[PDB]
Amino acid sequence: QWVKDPLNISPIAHAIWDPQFGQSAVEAFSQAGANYPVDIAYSGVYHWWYTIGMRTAGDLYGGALFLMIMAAVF
Amino acid sequence: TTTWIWDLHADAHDFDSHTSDLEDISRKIFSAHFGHLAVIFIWLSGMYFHGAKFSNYEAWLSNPTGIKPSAQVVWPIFGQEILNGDVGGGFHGIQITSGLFQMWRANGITNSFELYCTAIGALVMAGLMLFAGWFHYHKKAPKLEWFQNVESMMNHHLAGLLGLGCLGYAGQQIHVSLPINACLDAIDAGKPLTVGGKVIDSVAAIPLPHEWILNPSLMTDIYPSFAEGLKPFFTLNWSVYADFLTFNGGLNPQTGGLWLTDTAHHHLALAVLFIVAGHFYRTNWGIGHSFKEVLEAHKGPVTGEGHKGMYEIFTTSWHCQLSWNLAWIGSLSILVAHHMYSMPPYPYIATDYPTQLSLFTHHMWIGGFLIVGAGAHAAIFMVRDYDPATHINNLLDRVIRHRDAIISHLNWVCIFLGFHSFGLYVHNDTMRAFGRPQDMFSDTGIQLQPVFAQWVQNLHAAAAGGTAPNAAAGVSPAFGGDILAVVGKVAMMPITLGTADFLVHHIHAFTIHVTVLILLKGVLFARNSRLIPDKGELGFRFPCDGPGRGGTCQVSGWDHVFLGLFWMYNSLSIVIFHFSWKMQSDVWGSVSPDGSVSHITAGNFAQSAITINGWLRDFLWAQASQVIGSYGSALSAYGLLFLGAHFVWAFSLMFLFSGRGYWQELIESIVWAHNKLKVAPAIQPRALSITQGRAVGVAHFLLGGIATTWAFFLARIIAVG
Amino acid sequence: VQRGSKVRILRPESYWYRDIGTVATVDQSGIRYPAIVRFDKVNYYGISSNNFALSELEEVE
Amino acid sequence: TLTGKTPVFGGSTGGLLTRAAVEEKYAITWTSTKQQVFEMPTGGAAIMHEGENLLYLARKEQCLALGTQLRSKFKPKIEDYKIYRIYPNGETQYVHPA
Amino acid sequence: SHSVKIYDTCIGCTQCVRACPLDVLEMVPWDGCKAGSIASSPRTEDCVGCKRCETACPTDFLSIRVYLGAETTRSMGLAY
Amino acid sequence: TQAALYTHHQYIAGFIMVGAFAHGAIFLIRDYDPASNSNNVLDRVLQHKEAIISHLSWVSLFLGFHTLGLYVHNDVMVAFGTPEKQILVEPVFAQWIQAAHGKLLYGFDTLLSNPGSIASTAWPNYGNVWLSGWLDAINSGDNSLFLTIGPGDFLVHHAIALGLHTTTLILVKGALDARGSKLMPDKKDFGYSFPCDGPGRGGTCDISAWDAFYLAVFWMLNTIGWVTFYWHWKHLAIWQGNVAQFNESSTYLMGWLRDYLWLNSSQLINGYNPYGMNNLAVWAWMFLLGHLVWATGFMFLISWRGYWQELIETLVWAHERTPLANLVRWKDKPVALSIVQARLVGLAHFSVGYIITYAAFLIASTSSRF
Ligand code: CLA
Ligand code: CLA
Ligand code: CLA
Ligand code: CLA
Ligand SMILES: CC1=C(/C=C/C(C)=C/C=C/C(C)=C/C=C/C=C(C)/C=C/C=C(C)/C=C/C2=C(C)CCCC2(C)C)C(C)(C)CCC1
Ligand SMILES: CCCCCCCCCCCCO[C@@H]1O[C@H](CO)[C@@H](O[C@H]2O[C@H](CO)[C@@H](O)[C@H](O)[C@H]2O)[C@H](O)[C@H]1O
Ligand SMILES: CC1=C(C/C=C(\C)CCC[C@H](C)CCC[C@H](C)CCCC(C)C)C(=O)c2ccccc2C1=O
Ligand code: SF4
Ligand code: SF4
Ligand code: SF4
Repeated sequence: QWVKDPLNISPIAHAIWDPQFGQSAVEAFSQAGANYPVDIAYSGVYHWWYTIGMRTAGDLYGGALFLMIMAAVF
Repeated sequence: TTTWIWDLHADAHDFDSHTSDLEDISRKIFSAHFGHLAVIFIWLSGMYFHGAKFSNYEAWLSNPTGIKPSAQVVWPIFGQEILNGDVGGGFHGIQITSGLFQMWRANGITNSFELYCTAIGALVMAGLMLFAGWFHYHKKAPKLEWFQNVESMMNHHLAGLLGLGCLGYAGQQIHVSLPINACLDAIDAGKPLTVGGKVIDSVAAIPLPHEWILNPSLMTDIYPSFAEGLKPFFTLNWSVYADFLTFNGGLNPQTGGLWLTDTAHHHLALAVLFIVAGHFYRTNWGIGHSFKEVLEAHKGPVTGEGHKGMYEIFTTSWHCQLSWNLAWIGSLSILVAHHMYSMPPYPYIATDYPTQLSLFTHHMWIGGFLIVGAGAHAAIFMVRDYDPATHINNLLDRVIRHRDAIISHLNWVCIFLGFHSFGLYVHNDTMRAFGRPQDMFSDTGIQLQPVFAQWVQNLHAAAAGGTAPNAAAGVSPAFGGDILAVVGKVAMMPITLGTADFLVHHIHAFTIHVTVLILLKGVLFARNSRLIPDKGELGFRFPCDGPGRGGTCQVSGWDHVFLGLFWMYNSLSIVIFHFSWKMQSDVWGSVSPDGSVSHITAGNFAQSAITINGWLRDFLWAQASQVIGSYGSALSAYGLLFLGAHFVWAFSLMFLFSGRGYWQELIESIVWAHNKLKVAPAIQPRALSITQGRAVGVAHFLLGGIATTWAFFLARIIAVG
Repeated sequence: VQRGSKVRILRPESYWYRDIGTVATVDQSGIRYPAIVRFDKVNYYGISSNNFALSELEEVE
Repeated sequence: TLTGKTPVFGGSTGGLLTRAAVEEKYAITWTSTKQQVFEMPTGGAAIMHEGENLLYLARKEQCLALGTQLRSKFKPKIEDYKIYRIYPNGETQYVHPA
Repeated sequence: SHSVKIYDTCIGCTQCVRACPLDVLEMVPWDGCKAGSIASSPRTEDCVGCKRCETACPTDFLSIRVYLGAETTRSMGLAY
Repeated sequence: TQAALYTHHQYIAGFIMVGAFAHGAIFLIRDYDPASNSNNVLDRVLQHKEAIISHLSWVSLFLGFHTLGLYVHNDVMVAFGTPEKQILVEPVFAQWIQAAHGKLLYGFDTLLSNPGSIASTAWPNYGNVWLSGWLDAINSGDNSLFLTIGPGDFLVHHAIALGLHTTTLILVKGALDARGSKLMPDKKDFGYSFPCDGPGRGGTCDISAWDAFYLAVFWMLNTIGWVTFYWHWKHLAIWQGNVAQFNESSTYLMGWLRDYLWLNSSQLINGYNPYGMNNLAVWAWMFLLGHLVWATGFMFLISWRGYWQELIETLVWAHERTPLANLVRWKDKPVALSIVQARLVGLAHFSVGYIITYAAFLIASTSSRF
């Protein structure tokens, strides 16, 4: 959803799982067009992976699996 | 070397390190005490001379509720004449917060000539103090048995300095200040100006106070029992005097201050109590109690030999007396702060919010500094004047023998108090950030009501007519009652105690107990410990005993005073922050004609002072807008001093975080560049010593930290109050 | 050498490295450091007198 | 193995700990000509006796600090103090003056 | 334990032996200086590392040097 | 994201730069051979080491006396109500470099802003294909490519030069005195990291080369602090459409306190309040956590060891004398932290509290309005 509109969609870093949240903190962190609590990414990995050609979550998933076997190689 | 330059100023007033014998120090101490009284009299003369020549005091006397007290005028140089702000009365100067004006009006002073002769009169008691310290030292010095005559000193200071001062001020109150203030409270109101020819109409039309003395007919139209004279005093038919000696018991609704007829009966009842107390001690005329005999009588089963040795050290050690007298003057100066905000004793001082905040804060800081000095000179006593033969199985011997029980229990109660006071604040920060306000410690969540303090408040609000029957009102409106308002502003209202007051009171209990822990560990371990068995041989003030035994940095009694000064600073910063927020949120503010109080920060203490975020946002961020926005105005000196004190506090961290072995080696590369060329000195430059670098570091930390709060408090309360 | 000559010191651990000093006394006993040299300025703990071997020393005076 | 009177002392909290029972101990013996008052190295005043004295302390530094007090703080001076290191088996090694 | 080293520049002034609060040091006849005595360190296993000996040494640089080594119960100054 | 990425890589570069000097000093103690390296370039920098350190000391003192003096003078002018008496030096050398790279705002018209200069035409080959795209981007007033700089940018570059030179001065003097000085001539015998050499010879607290690492991390964090404060405030002024607020307030230090620190704290510290919370509540909570960690470091830096060792001795006594708890015995004897360790622990709390305070403030002040 971010590559369709990179100017007004905020990137998502990961989901939040904090059982100590109250219910108004769940709604306060359910942001960036998500219905679960998220962190807005500020590392720039969306802008970097979009420029170098990745477009789908399946693109990043095969990249994630490849760095795991590469780490197992090292 | 340059080390001797600082040791000359550091070893200046350490008189018992100059000379051994006890009688010659006592003459230097007695003479220097005259020299300090003269320094006070020169300072006190400057407050009256600047009160008489550089102020708006009579203009303030005409309009006390709408003119700001000012007594400093700034010369027009460099653009700095902008600090002469318009304080009202056609006067351009610096608004003062010392409360000199409200004290002089309670003294019956009405014009600038009575302030001028008091300035000159203080200036000649400065010279007579400087003569009496020269006469009693350089010519005719006293002797040690006169110095050690503590039964006569306690008689002559109870019935004397305290008795004849409380009685002599009751004479000044009844014959001089009670008429003029009953006169000034009439001219302040529209009616009645009762009565006479002259009736009275001007402030200058009030008679000069020797005419109340010369003419007893002037004294009788206000207080009718002055025609009865001095005669029912000697018959003990005393209820006829209930016109200028009242027990009204509260605040005057006209001025906001204490009833000046109550203060005259206060100083009179203490004069009898002090003079009766001054006939307690046995002297040349046979009868009385003796210090030593009443000390050895109190000797019970739990406590060994009891109070043996207590007479010997309190008559042979100047440091034992100085440590104990600093503990009580500092504790009194703190008690002065609590009793002067809540029972405001001067006319139009209670609605002068820049004065009430400044006087609480000043006497808090003086009290905390002197209590730290009590622990300093108690540790000096243990190093220098403590004697093992004086203390065998007495109270001083037995506290040393269970000092590991005392310190480790004080250690535990400090960790308990820090967890169960500060941890409640960060529990509240976390619950509020979580969106769980029902899980907070608050008045609307999990309540921590101060029920013992609320019960004591109920007894003091139901005292008038009950357990104090002959008193009209309660002792202060702060304990309960209705809102007392001078012209537009609250003087004093009930100060409610909820969950936010429970939390901050246990913060105060925590930060005082840690300061006690640092200073009591410094006293009980000054001579030796399990780490340093000969610590008393190394002195009171030494940096360490080397990097061995793991490292023994800051083991001395001096270094516990050094660490105790930071924790005193931490303790009293929260005390004056508690005062400044609670008064602005729940007490001070403007009164409507309908009778509802609009407080300065609008009641936000109960819901914001329970988190650290609320103290940061609603107290520290919100109220600092007056000091950072003051540039280009009359309060711009507070804006510059806010930044300059931030600088000095940060500058201290260079000394506190570093050590001199770095700085001595950097100076080696500087003296090479000085020897390579030119002027390089003969007095060879050194880094500061380890102790001095700690002393320099704690001095700039305390100066930069306190002056930051000073510029923040004064710029806030002058603009908004 | 002769008592009273000005003396330059050429060892690194000394405070008075390449400093000019005044000799107080010399003894012919056979000890490792026979030359008492006084100095105009104190070291880091106030000595101004250190014994030196003449195998370490330079003089111009 | 060592004789001497224990000084008159009510006890304190600064004395021996578990280390004295399981690792190592120290004793200082000295002979005095007067029944006088001395300061304990662990804090507090005690009464030394005429004749042989015996005091058990935790560290060697506490014993040597007492011996420095026995030298410099009394008229006449007390030089004859002996310091022993006591092991838990009972072996008592004379360590000062070595 | 700590390492206490006495160097050949010792003048035999015995001030380091008087300064030691743990009785680590003693004087040995040496005939390598005018005093004929040199400092020695037999009981270095009792040395705490306080460096009071180095403070008392009047030679420039110090004839006695303390090297803080492996920590024991004795060298850490522990009464427990 | 642009604010976070700059501050991330500048603080990491500051930590890496200080560690370059740290291991340069460890080399001089452990691995350096004055027999092999005999009168080479590395032997020679140690021989005039009092000239390098004293010249770093003069540049640090010259910059600090005149950068702070210019800021305080401007502060007194604005506070007295006369903001035209303040000293505003234009950075004419770096404006000339911008004009020399193709910026037309200052009107110097040298090479690459001169259309007929030798460097712009690239005469014998004319292979200047980049030049049209470069001058299009450098004259667009909407990117961060060679921003307009004024008198507020002059003073803060000289504050940065002060921080670069002082941090180098601590690190160089730590490296060059690592083998010895006059206070401690045999310093290489004691290693890279040791507490002190005792209170003798005047006192030798923080004499090791590790201790000059320790002091320089403070000056590094202050330097990257001044760098990233200036980057953030200049960019926050541009992004808010008010570049004049930086140009008016950055010449005196109250403008930095009020219009940058105080003004942009508003949405951060309202991440939770008595009326509720929003998504900035995690940054508000981290902001206060960073103030707490930073201040906890002051305890390890100001209070030193022998206070704490004597305090732990009463706690060891209390455990052994407490029934039901003296059944539980420690394996390791509780002692206070060492002299070196609490300098490290105090620096670690100071540094962690430094980073996460600013990171919470940088992200929450930028993402609240953007
Ligand atoms: C009745 C009060 C009283 C008296 C008579 C004394 C007297 C003494 N004190 Mg004590 N003491 C006191 C209160 C008092 N003190 C308090 C309140 C504290 C806590 C701070 C202490 C803590 C203390 C310590 C830790 C020590 C003493 C020592 C001494 C002795 C030597 C002082 C000296 O020569 O320094 C000379 C005076 C100075 C060097 C003045 C320095 C003032 C500094 C720089 C702060 C100035 C700030 C100033 C107010 C702000 C203006 C800033 C502006 C100028 C820019 C002397 C017996 C020393 C001692 O050895 O006793 C045997 C010692 O080590 N005192
Ligand atoms: C209980 C003690 C006490 C109290 C509460 C007061 C209260 C007052 N005094 Mg008074 N006075 C007193 C004793 C006291 N006085 C003494 C000991 C002297 C010096 C001899 C004076 C000399 C004096 C002068 C010259 C003036 C005042 C003024 C005032 C009024 C305002 C300033 C003030 O002092 O704040 C309140 C002070 C405190 C809360 C601290 C009390 C400090 C004393 C030393 C404690 C005494 C110990 C205690 C009584 C012993 C316990 C006895 C027994 C029950 C065990 C206020 C009503 C001023 C005024 O304008 O009146 C309207 C004024 O100009 N007083
Ligand atoms: C904000 C900074 C800070 C903090 C947190 C501390 C904390 C402490 N100081 Mg220190 N101190 C400080 C600044 C600080 N100080 C500075 C700047 C100096 C230099 C002068 C000192 C010098 C000093 C001295 C001289 C002494 C202390 C003592 C203490 C302890 C007091 C006892 C207590 O309340 O335990 C409870 C602990 C706290 C209240 C800290 C907050 C803990 C929170 C609420 C708990 C949350 C974490 C929890 C355990 C969950 C685990 C998290 C994770 C590990 C999973 C406490 C640990 C004293 C002491 O040791 O007395 C026993 C003592 O004598 N300090
Ligand atoms: C804001 C706090 C602060 C300030 C102002 C300083 C300032 C300085 N540091 Mg320090 N430093 C600090 C915090 C601070 N440090 C901290 C927290 C640490 C970690 C412990 C260090 C660790 C450190 C190291 C390791 C070194 C420095 C050095 C320096 C000097 C750098 C040279 C320079 O810029 O000269 C300009 C001078 C200034 C900026 C200070 C003067 C301020 C004004 C001009 C004084 C005006 C006089 C004043 C009005 C008179 C007083 C009034 C009255 C009481 C008499 C400078 C004095 C270095 C050094 O000394 O090299 C030569 C050095 O090597 N610092
Ligand atoms: C202490 C020590 C050490 C360390 C060192 C270090 C750490 C240093 C660093 C240093 C550094 C870190 C340096 C840097 C430098 C840089 C530079 C110097 C650069 C250059 C540049 C240039 C020259 C450029 C120019 C240009 C421009 C600007 C534009 C374009 C064109 C050109 C390219 C021309 C060691 C290891 C040896 C060891 C021993 C001791
Ligand atoms: C150094 C001081 C020592 C501080 C020690 C602090 C320990 C922790 C405090 C909790 C102990 C008392 O806590 C007590 O609990 C009850 C039950 O939640 C609170 O009750 C509160 O929450 C309950 C939820 O069920 C509500 O129904 C109730 O209306 C509300 O008042 C009390 O207001 C509080 O007084
Ligand atoms: C900075 C610093 C120094 C260096 C500071 C020093 C050496 C103080 C010296 C500064 C003064 C102001 C130098 C002034 C010299 C003359 C008095 C000036 C003569 C001219 C007058 C007329 C003004 C230490 O010595 C030190 C020691 C221990 C722990 C921390 C530190 C520490 O942090
Ligand atoms: S080592 Fe130093 S103190 Fe000891 S005998 Fe030699 S010179 Fe004297
Ligand atoms: S370091 Fe301390 S214990 Fe060790 S020899 Fe020196 S003085 Fe004795
Ligand atoms: S660091 Fe300083 S105070 Fe601590 S033991 Fe070493 S010399 Fe002493």
